[PDB]
Amino acid sequence: QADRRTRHHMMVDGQINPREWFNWHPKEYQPWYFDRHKFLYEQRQYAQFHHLLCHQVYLKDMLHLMRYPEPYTHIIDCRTSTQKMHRWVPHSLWLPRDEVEYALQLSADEFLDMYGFRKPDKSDDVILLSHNGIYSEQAGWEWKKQFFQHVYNYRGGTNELFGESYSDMNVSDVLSPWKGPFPQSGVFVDKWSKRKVLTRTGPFDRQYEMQDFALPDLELEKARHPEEGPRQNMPFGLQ
Amino acid sequence: LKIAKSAFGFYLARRGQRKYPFLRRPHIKNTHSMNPSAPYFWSFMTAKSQMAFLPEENYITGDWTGKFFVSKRQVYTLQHATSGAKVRVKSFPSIFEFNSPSRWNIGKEMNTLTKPRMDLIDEQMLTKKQRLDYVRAGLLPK
Amino acid sequence: MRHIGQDVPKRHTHFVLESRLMYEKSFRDCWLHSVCRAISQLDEPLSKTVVGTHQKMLQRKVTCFQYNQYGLFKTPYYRLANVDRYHAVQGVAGTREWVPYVNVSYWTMNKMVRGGNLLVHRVHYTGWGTDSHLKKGGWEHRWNKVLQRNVLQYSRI
Amino acid sequence: VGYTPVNPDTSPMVAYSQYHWHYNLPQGMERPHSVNRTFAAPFQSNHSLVNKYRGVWIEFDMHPAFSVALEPQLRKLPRGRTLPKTPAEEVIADYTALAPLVDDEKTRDLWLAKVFQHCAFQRCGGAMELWERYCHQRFTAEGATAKPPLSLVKSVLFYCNKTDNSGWRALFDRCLKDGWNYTPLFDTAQWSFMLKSIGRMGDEDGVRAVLEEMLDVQADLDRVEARSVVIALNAVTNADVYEFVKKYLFNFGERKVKFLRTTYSDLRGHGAGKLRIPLKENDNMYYHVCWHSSIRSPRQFSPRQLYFDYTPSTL
Amino acid sequence: SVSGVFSKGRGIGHEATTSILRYIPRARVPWQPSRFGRENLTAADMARLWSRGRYRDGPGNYNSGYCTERTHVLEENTVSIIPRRELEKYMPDITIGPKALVTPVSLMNARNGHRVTHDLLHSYDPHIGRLGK
RNA sequence: UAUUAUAUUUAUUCAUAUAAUUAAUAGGAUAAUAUUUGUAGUUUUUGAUACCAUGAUAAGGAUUAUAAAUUGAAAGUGUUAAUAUCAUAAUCAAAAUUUAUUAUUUAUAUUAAAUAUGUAUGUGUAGAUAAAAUAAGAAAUUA
Ligand SMILES: O=c1ccn([C@@H]2O[C@H](COP(=O)(O)OP(=O)(O)OP(=O)(O)O)[C@@H](O)[C@H]2O)c(=O)[nH]1
Ligand SMILES: [Mg+2]
Ligand SMILES: [Mg+2]
Repeated sequence: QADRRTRHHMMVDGQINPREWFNWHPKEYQPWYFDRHKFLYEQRQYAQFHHLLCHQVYLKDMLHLMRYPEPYTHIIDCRTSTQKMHRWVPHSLWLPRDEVEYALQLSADEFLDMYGFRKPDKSDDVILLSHNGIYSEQAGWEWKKQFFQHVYNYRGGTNELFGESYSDMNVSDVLSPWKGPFPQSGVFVDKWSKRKVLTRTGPFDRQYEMQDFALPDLELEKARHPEEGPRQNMPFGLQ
Repeated sequence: LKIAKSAFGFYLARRGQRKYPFLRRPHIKNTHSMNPSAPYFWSFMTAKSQMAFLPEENYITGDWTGKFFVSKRQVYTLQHATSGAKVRVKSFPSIFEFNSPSRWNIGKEMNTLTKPRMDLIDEQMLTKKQRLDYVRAGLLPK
Repeated sequence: MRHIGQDVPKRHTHFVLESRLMYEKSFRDCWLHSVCRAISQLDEPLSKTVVGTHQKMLQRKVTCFQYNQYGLFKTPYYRLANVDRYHAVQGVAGTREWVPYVNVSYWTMNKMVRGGNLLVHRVHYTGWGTDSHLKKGGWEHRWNKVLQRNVLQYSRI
Repeated sequence: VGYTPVNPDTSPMVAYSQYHWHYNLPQGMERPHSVNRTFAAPFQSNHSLVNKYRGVWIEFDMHPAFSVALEPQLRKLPRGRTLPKTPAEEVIADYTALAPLVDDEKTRDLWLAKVFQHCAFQRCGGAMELWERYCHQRFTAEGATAKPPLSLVKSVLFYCNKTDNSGWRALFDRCLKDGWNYTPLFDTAQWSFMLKSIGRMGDEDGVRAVLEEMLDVQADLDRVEARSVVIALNAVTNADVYEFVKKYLFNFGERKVKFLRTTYSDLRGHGAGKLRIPLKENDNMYYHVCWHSSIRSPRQFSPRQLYFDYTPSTL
Repeated sequence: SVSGVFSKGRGIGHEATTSILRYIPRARVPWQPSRFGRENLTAADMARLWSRGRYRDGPGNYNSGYCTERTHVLEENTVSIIPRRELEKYMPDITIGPKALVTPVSLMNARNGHRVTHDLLHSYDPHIGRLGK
């Protein structure tokens, strides 16, 4: 008939019941879109870095610049480990990501002495390069914070160029299932009624929704559920 | 209201004996509708012109299964008497039937043939208090 | 329904909506109804062209048509119930328990005026008012002046 | 105070409060507002446009000499927005008989294009013979140099779609950049009809080629008629083309994609009658178009649905 | 333990679409996830519901003339219906038929937009009178 | 004690309520083209109800007086905001008097448009009651 999942309860098992429409900060109803199929750093979890992103440069631009170089466009290789880099992107130069913060604070001379090539002026085009396009992005943020006017990241960079599959960092799309209780750092007291209410941090987070969302192929999606259908634990009207 | 004789007993207030504008009292209760007049017989509580057609309610307007009672503004017609068919009207307690047909009814509305307030009173629809008050007015014997 | 998950505190507020539809039905049926009345009751000839047996015939034809119209709204306005859009309190119009320009009952007018919600102006409770016209002939006179500026100032064509 | 809230415009106890403007202050406008000027929205109605031609316009350019000379023959063929009911056999007989007498290439071909269009509206199948008899020799065969007049091509294509015909693929191919380069001059309705036909016939590969060209030529994607996109997509069963169609689906707009789903669910649904030929079952493509729609729409929060089974853990 | 208003109901939309569509989660209204609307009523129940709600004129009301009950009870008194064949003996039948209920297009503006003199208002738009379709 | 008057006038036959389903959005001529013509995913909840379910505005003269000035008051009279856990009761006409709380036409001429009151002539006649010092006209027995 009814039970803790179906009934109205302010609290279930000593913690705020996430099932109540009125236990959430109304801001959580505001409309949003799915990120996950977009480039890693455009996603919403990285929002603190969003002001910093870099204008892109596509594969076409890259081949064009291979055959037809510009004098004051610099292509800068950000690949960090020498163990993983076996080829040379034409007309590129090597500033590994790990050094960037230091490198960009050298004088023209000192920079010349440490990296063996001229430090790009702040007007010049700077194209950044990495395996996946992740380290190149982070490096980009560095170059942008010293204020460099044209900084382009080429995502998919060395992997697309050379057909290698390598990665700058090992990060995986899957989030580890949330462990503890709901964090008191996300609990949001209301200012008018002084009423405690959930936010979408923690075990409730949009990442988890997108992660477990229906697959985009009917066959793989039907494989995921029992014969009779997708949600049979629920009463018909909650399905 | 004090006693609820219908649903509205719950919703309505009496407001003591309150005055309404002329000929608008919220509830149309025609106590006078049967109020004998020989000389005014054809003009009183009937159509203002004798060239008016009979109302809607003397006619079968649509495809009907049948009715329980006909309306009380229906006018009694020679066929009401002659045809020997059920002629009912909604009065209180339940329904009044015209059983004993007469031509003297003809041409008047059944409003006028049905006494709204009967000289007859049920002692069993009355509280002991109400029965007392009906004995004071010299209606019920006691 | 059956008092399950009702949204409004008073159920009867819905009746107010029903009422609106009544007026709508009247707009749909007034012209028709009145034409059928006028053509039905006309004793003089209708016209030069329609007279005599044709006219009698046409009259009966029309009132037959009018009786056939199921659901045609013939109820006179003063017999429709006035009920508040707020608390669903009812009052008889033309009485001190109904307030006409806001169309709310006395009860709601009181509540709304005292906690400021309506903007009105208080005037001495015992007189005719600030208004010139009411000051002259009272309710009937002001009623008349309204007729005069709605209609009579026009010489129609 | 109550279950019914105050409405802030009519209540003087809101309007004249300290958080708003009192009636004794000077009542002028506070700040100006330019909304429509700063960032303006383009007009898109919820309803489709009522006057639009809704067909494939065949562009009749005739010299006003043969236009008068040929009038008793042309009066039987479609003029603008007018579709005479003359039986197609008769019209083709008239062309076969009288056309060799006319000397103009341009005239003979405008006339032919009218014949084709007329036969497209009646769905008479024996009209391709006309293509093989006159046009094929100087247009489609053995690398002939000559470049057909646009209206003729549009007409023949329109005929191959209206009468579902394998022939279209040969003509269409000649219209890409290296050939006649006619493809960027096609109407949105042209694309619509093409897609629908190809879909019925069931060529995933035709569908792919056509969607690629449409996209490159900058057709109006959102205004391609939804029914025809659905019937085309429905035709796709092959793994690679399927991949293509996901990636491609991202080219439509939010709204378009929502109604791709609605239309799809209707054509296999309630509105299965609406089609002359019933759809064929693609459960995969149906599911996918629904899924795509769901991905691209704004997301709503229904917490009792998401967290239905949530239990807290003390780990 | 369970008190319903209606015993059974039905789906607005049909097998081909639904069987596949179910693998995609749809967001229900957060505060009242289950929706049972008048499209979902059974045929019988819709008929009953549709009769009621029309004051006196409407077929639900026992005395409208459209009543299918053979008997009705006023204050413990049982009244048997007068059949129409019998009603007609004293109360003549003037019945035009359905054409009487529809005025021409010409009059639509006199009538504030309507052609139809029926008891419910009739809209010409798709949505107000929409059932499932 | 000075800053000033109740003992006048007119009234009192007082009645009116009924025929159950409150739950969502959707734009069209003179717009650069969407059939989005015809927008189709039943089913897990329970209070304002006929019913217990707090709030809030009435009426009700008794001593701040005359000048350039109001004879109507907060102590609360059905409908309004946190206690729920029997029930569809609501006017769209034409309808059934028991309810303290209501100024009706009284003798020349008397029912025409929504249908509109048939009853009580009795020596202005018991007991008991009502109203007024304000554009009217009243004058002498405070705590
Ligand atoms: O978007 C729409 C809406 C409606 N229709 C209508 O559907 C009817 C039958 O639907 P079909 O779409 O099966 O017919 P069809 O291909 O032969 O029609 P054309 O589009 O080629 O003319 C067609 O005859 C047309 O009137 C559409 O074709 N497209
Ligand atoms: Mg109180
Ligand atoms: Mg009701």
